[PDB]
Amino acid sequence: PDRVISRQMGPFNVQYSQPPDGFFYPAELAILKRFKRSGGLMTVSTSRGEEGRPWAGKTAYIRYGDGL
Amino acid sequence: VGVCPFVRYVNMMDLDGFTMGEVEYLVPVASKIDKTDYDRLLAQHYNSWK
Repeated sequence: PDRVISRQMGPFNVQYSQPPDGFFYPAELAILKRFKRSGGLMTVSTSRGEEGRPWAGKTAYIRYGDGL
Repeated sequence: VGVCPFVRYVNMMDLDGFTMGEVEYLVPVASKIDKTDYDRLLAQHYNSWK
């Protein structure tokens, strides 16, 4: 739990490997992330703050004819 | 006068009755030009100097 690298009590010594950054090693992280689609690529859509009015220009339209 | 005293000046002759004017017919193109000019104005107001 304390992520030690070594311990030595009397004539007993043990050396550990480098602990993972969080809970999972990079291989375990890759295994966990296998459920992400498109190989982990994600896209964020951007905008310029402009609302957008596609109906503009068609507003001043008077119907002349039979009407269907 | 005998009839309604108004005579209509039609811009375009059409069998479907669409009285089309030169303004509302070309609105998208003029708006496109205005948008291009607006983009250029924004570019030179915000991204014109080092």
